[PDB]
Amino acid sequence: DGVGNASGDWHCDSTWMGDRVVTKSTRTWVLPSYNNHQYREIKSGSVDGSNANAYFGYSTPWGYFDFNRFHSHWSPRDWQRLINNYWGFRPRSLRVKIFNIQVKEVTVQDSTTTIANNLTSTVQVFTDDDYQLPYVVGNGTEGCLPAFPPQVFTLPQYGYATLNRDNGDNPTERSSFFCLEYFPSKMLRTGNNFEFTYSFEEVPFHCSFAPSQNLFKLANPLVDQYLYRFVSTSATGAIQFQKNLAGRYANTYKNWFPGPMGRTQGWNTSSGSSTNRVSVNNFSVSNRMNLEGASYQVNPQPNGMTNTLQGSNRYALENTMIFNAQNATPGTTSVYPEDNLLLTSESETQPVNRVAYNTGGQMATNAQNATTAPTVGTYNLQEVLPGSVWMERDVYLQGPIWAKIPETGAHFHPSPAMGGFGLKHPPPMMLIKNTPVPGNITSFSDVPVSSFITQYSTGQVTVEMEWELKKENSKRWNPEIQYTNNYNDPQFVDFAPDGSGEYRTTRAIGTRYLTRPL
Amino acid sequence: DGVGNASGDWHCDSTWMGDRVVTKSTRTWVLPSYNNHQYREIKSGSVDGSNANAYFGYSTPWGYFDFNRFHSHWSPRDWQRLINNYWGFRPRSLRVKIFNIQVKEVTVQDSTTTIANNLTSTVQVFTDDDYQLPYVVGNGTEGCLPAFPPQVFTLPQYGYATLNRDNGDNPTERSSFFCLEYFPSKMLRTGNNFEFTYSFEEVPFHCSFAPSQNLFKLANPLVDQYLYRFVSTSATGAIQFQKNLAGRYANTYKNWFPGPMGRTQGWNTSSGSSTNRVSVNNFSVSNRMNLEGASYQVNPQPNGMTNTLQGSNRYALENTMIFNAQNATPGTTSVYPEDNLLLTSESETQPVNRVAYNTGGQMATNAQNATTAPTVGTYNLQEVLPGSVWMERDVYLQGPIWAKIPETGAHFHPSPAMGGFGLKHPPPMMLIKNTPVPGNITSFSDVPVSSFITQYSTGQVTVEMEWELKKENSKRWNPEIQYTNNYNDPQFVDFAPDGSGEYRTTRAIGTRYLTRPL
Amino acid sequence: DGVGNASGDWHCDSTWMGDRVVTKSTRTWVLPSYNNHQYREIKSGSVDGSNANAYFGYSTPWGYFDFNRFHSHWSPRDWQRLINNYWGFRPRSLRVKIFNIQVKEVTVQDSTTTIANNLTSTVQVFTDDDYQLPYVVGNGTEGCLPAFPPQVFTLPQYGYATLNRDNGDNPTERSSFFCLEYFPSKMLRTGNNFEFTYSFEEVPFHCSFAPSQNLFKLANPLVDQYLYRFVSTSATGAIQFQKNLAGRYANTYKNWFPGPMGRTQGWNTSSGSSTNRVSVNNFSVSNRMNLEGASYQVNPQPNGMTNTLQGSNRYALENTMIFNAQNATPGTTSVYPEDNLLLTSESETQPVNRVAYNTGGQMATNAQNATTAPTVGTYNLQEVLPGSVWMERDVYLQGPIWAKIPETGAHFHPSPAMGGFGLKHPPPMMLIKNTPVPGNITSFSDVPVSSFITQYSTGQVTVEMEWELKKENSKRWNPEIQYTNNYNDPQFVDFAPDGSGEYRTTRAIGTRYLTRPL
Repeated sequence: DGVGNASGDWHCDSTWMGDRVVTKSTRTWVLPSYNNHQYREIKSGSVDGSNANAYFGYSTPWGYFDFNRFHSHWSPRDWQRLINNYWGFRPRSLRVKIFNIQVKEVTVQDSTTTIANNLTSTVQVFTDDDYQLPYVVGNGTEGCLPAFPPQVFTLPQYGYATLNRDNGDNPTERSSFFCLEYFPSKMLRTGNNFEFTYSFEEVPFHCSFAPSQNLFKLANPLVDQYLYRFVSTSATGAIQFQKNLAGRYANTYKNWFPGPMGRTQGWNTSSGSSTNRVSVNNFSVSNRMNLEGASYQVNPQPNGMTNTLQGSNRYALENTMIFNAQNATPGTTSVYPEDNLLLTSESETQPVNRVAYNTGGQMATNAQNATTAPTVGTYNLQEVLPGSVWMERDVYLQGPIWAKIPETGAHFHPSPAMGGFGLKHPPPMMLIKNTPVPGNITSFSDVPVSSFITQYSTGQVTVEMEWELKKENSKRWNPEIQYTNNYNDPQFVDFAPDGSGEYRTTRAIGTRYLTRPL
Repeated sequence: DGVGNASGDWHCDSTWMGDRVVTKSTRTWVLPSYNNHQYREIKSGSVDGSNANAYFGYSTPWGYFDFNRFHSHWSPRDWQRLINNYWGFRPRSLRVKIFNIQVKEVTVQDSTTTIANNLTSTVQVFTDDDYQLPYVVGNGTEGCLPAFPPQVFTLPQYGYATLNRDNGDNPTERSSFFCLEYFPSKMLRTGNNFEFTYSFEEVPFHCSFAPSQNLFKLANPLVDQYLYRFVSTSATGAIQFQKNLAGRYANTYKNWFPGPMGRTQGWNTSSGSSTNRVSVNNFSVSNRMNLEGASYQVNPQPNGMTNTLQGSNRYALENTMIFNAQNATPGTTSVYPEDNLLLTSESETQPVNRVAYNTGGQMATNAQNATTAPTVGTYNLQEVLPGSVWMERDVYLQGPIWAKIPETGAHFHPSPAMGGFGLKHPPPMMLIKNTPVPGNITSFSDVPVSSFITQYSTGQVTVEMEWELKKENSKRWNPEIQYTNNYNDPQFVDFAPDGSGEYRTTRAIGTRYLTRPL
Repeated sequence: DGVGNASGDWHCDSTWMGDRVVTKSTRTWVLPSYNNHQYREIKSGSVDGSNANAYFGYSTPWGYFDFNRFHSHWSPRDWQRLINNYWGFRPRSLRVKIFNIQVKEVTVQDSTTTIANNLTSTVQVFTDDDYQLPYVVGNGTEGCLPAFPPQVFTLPQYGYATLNRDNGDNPTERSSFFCLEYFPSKMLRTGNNFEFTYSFEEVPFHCSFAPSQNLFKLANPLVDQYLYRFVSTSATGAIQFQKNLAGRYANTYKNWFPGPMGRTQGWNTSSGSSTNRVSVNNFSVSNRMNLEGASYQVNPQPNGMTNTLQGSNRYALENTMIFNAQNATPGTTSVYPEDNLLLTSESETQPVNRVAYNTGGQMATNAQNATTAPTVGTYNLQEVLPGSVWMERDVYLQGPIWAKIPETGAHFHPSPAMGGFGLKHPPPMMLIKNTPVPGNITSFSDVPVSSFITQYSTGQVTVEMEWELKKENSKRWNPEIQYTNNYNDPQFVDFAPDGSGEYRTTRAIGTRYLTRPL
């Protein structure tokens, strides 16, 4: 529209209206000119002695907007209002708007770097509505809209891995190259803006409640069962039985079973670090799955287990989501102690989910005879069974919202391991790049020009999300557990900027506070 | 309405009308004043050396109506008419009515206990329509409407277990107390009655047929497959093949597989008791699952297996439903032989379901080389796989009808292990209690009165259920197996009262008699 | 209506609908025949050496329904939902219903006490709509509807004090006798019920929030004031000034002042009991007001002060509401330690209200000269001043809801000291009594009969209250403090019945959790 007219306003807000809540976030972004306007074939061989690290892909000159983290939409107080009062929620719609674009020309001379705006430069933007591009958004990576509204952020560079040959850095006949310029995109000069809208598919509500009953103790503790159980064999081999008494939950017949489990090693946090094995390199003794001839770690394991047992300091670390308390630099290889990190605990699900670091149980391992005694053996892993129930991983304020279900034609219970909503058609990738501007070209050449004017753009982005809420409807008499701002002798305010302006966050806030009977 | 006017009639009947059958049952109940009108915190530590027996809960002064057993609705003859003629059935609706209430005042003086009616006393009744209370009805417990119509029964006392801490008798911050008086209930004096109606959710038909074909022998025995199989390696290592011939079912390619299995120990009934290991305590060598740090027995195991192999006397007792031939007293710890009990056999499902006490099969356990021979190892347990089929547990005349699916947000194939229909919203809990009547209180006190007049109530209850039937539609030429009243030299009539008036039942009647090809 | 027909149902519930919440409570009561149907002149002289204890009054044969406590209407969980999510609330309407009346005849013979119902006996009920009777309901006395729904309670006996002469037990010419039979009342036999409705007058919302700013630090800490202050006098007597700098809150000019205060003694709870004066009898050294020649203690003092200073263990006990953790017997004179009681803390109001046990400040006490130095003196009490602000006492789950404003024709800020809503026309007194039934009178006499049949009645009472809520509307970013069910190593569930059936309550729950800037 115009150089001296704003193409949009600043909208950050939450509006609660019954069973709906609309969140609005606006952030300032900055887009670098990645790769110098070129596509590059990126590849890697075996790194750290693991050929599962090998890949073949492409880095593109495009950047992308990632809105896949709860804190990009929810302030800590609104999150508290959500988890203390509702049984569940789910995304309904999304509206994105990119505006107030500013393209800057950078010029370095002799020890001098000036910056001036280029009023005629454009920025290109498109959304991948048909999912024709490798969707890299739901894999727990950096670059999402920052939690704290005033924080300015750089858009991450779009890249992808395709097929590599024999766990090496070579491509195969099936490796695919995708050209992002081969999509129709809108071009924006300083007065133009871009708007996009999207609606989520019917997805089940995330469960924001913990069970107030144990799965194996659902029977009335005052009445016996009209069922009998084999208890022994007489001195002559006659089978003997007894009635299952009231309250003896170790013996009652069960109708339902706990979800699938796969044993993972348990480690003690600090209080119990003296009981941990010393100097052990976890990779060699970790849970791994094989695929195409290589072994990959599979944290945080499939859903169905609890990583800790409420009241203990032992964690099944590979079944745990681990966040940094602060934003880290790219490529850091420092070894962090637990004092800098935020460990998540899924102990609220222990009345239903089995403990990840213990054996799942025991089964018969032979045929009993008058000469051979009955034998049992414990099992470390057990997959899904008919009539089994479990609770999915909880969502966190600083964790992912959705994940795209891989299109293969066959899947089971499409719920991403890192938590969130599994979607067949998630919010489309929104790509953006600075349109190239050639330097001073005087003569002709059939070779593509390589000399460009260095630029970078900036602007604002606003994301509006409507969420549907599930009202709590309990008849519990006594008070419930609530997430509360409880600190003893605070030296600073959590979820607030400190003296240096840095946003501080000392806790990973889950969703499970309210209870429900089974 | 009035003291001298009946508030309802006696309806016991079955009406067959095409693909529908309506059952009506009326019984006389008696409600004691449980706990003396108080709520009590009930708890237990480790019992019988098992901390899975520990619990923390509440016993309430309420009683409840349980209609969750087939014989509370079906006479033995109607059950026979059902299982000999239909392929399946399922619940459609339910109507309950409580009437002809009589409250009796009990007064004991010096070695004298008189009983008079209290015309002004009430009884309180409510149904938990929103499932806000711990549903204790579908866990195979006593207290259901008796099988024989003239039998008067006592309503069981409502109680529940909530969360306990570290497998002990202490509560946790999440333990929930539910006050039943915090629900709106109808109050009834002698002339009043209470009626309730409910409709079942679309649930799949229970299958009342046995397969007349084996899962691995579905191929035409007269034609070969156009498929070849690896049979060996030559003296030089060349792989060799052969065509899969007609009728050689051990070698045909299969399209479908048997359901999941988990080996359980097998024991011989009497005929073969001399081949059983002697003096063995089953608990230590039983199939158990771990949950929250404790091990629980999980009878009757998940669906997918047959507990016996038709033609043998060996049973996988932990995969078996065991009923008493008669009603037992509360808390009995006698050790019963198999002569007093009714063992159920699921052998009709053996053409499809794997045998619970045998190994499930064998798989490769290494990589074959010119130096290492191919090795295989048997597996005792195997969970669900794509393209697998199995048959659910059969229902019995003396067994449960439904079970409530635990609300967790994630489950697989919600079919209760004890058989029946898995429901998200089952018939609501119907609670009832005698309204308290204070004794002679003369002075004031801020402390709740503890002195009450002792009462108990009685009345009639009628339950009407509509069932939907699936007609048999077979082209089998020869006669089918039918359940029949066949006894040799009967000393009494089964399913009839004996000389002392006691109702006798010598057999557990299943549902699988008709056959169907796969 | 009828002997065998219930005249009402049981309604206990809470229904939240936007800015309104309707609470319903039903309880069972028992009414003794107080005084044996007679009015008695009750009086007392000086008790415990205090003639403020003298009184002259009347005890009547009537009982009354008291609904003036929050826990008679709010379950602990609904209270938590209220205080964690709203900024305020206020009563809108009330509906009361008394039904299912049962009159019992008591007859004691030789060491035998039988109880039978008297179907023709009545109970009398009336409400004092015009406030013509001494309103004894809002003075923190026992007898209200019990907190726990299943608890049966005795109605307290209605009595009142009128004028006594010279602090003695004699009446004056102005002492008034009120005959309750001189009001029209409804008579109820077993089939009848009584209903009453009432609407509250526009009353201001109770404030359920704590200030997140201090009253004396409202100025921007980054900007100075354009005001100067007198700081000293030169060596020649010239007055000198300085500008009030940014953030120096000790010197900024203020626009508002803290509410009124009246120093009360401070005492240390247990942690600091070694610093308390030993063996001191509080009455002689307590805060007292004189009236009609006698001195009365005036706990909990007028509004405007905080009784504790967050972070300390010292309490201004006379400015504190003290509840028992359990119901106590009538007339107990035991000396309780703080381990049995629930002390309330108003520290949330300290940013605005002055500390009750410290001096209020200091003022000039002379006229400065070249010979006399300026002198200041501290003041222990200070009443209301123009431009002063304070916060009223908080309400508790176990405290009073309203108080009747004394009709005198002149009052200031009608807010009861014990907290709650001050009303000119509060819910009317609801009186009830057992109609007298003469014994066997054979001959005539002009003297009123004294021989009566001993009876007592019982029934149910339901109270429905509509409350209006004030939605929280904050822009605070970081999480707020919330009331939470947090206990470490619980041996029992708080706000739940224990093993003996007794309802336990270990905490007084206030209303101030959310914050607001000033």
